[PDB]
Amino acid sequence: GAVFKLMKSDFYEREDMITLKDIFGTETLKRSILFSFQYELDFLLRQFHQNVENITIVGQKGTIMPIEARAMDATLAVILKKVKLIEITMPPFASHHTKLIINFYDNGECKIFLPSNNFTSMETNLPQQVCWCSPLLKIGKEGLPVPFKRSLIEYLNSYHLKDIDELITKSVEEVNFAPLSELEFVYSTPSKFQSSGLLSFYNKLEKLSDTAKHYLCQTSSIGTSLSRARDENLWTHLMIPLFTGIMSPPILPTNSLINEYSQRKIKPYIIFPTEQEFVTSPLKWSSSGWFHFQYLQKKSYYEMLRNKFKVFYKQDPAMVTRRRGTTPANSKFYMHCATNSQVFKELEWCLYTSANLSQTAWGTVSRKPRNYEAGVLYHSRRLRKVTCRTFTRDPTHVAVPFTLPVIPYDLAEDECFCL
Repeated sequence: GAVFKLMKSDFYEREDMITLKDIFGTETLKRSILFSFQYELDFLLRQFHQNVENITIVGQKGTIMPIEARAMDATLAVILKKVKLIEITMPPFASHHTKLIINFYDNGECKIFLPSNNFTSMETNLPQQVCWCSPLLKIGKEGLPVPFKRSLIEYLNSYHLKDIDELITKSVEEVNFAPLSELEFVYSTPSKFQSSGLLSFYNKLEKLSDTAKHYLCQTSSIGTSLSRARDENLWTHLMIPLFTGIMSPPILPTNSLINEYSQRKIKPYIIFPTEQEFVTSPLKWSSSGWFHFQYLQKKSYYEMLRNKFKVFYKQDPAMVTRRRGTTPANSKFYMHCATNSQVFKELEWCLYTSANLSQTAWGTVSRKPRNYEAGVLYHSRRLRKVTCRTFTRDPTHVAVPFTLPVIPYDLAEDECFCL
């Protein structure tokens, strides 16, 4: 089946888990198609076996670091010749944020990964990272259309590039996606012709169709207010109101929402590292550069989230491993759990994605995303409940690198880490 793994780090695992070497190092690998936000080529290319025939790399212009002559050697020179580069030029303040790997093997087998790390050394090793691994797929004719496959193809088409159409999309077409018939592929694209992001994910949740209602986000970037005049958070003021039916598409005052949350027993959660969690990380502030929440200029927005919604959660310090401590994770997850401690072990749905909690990644009801983003959605009604566990205790549908349970910020002491 599909499986979530925790990425091994050179620092945290000194002498299940995955590495880039287990993904790219296998002698039966014929071809990889890579999508990422940054590529350190001498680090990535060292991961591959000498048997590989083609490496196709889709990335944003300026984010593909060439190897300097002084770093070249005999091995890399050979592998470098097998790289085909597809460079996307993006508008300002937009990102090719998707991370995706499509491998093709000798037998005609295909495997897909969503890693949470970009292909650089520091990113692979410092913050915690995960990797979603698809089941094994086979080149073969297919019968029934598989939603995951179909949304993957829309996503590729939305780049509108000849090289993607010919070099990637046609090879993906040949793959039978039946082993993935339960899952959905959810994405953002800046393409104006293809809907995507929040609006599309909302419609898809509506279509897939008393209790306490838990909506948890784990994200390495928290965007600023949706409006300049008022304090409006994407999770608490737009996403959660939409998913619960508090608002329909044709934004409420804060006080109305707080009351609606009491009354409907909606419990919002954002997992984001405190200031103090770096103290108890084994590389201390080494992983902190990846955690973006810039709230000092608009302090009331933060206060609102921290004190009125009480939205912030942190790791359970008593459950983390010694070797990883409270090192925060650069994965992104969005999940919903209905109850009526054990919260989040059985889910209504869970999205694992490259998308951060920002308007540029998601869009809004009326704005389109600016980024490319991709992820995989597990929905109860598509399977009977989605099962989830924490890697800190290490067979469930999902595994997450934060503790379960997560613990509310202590309002007397904890502050979101502010870079």
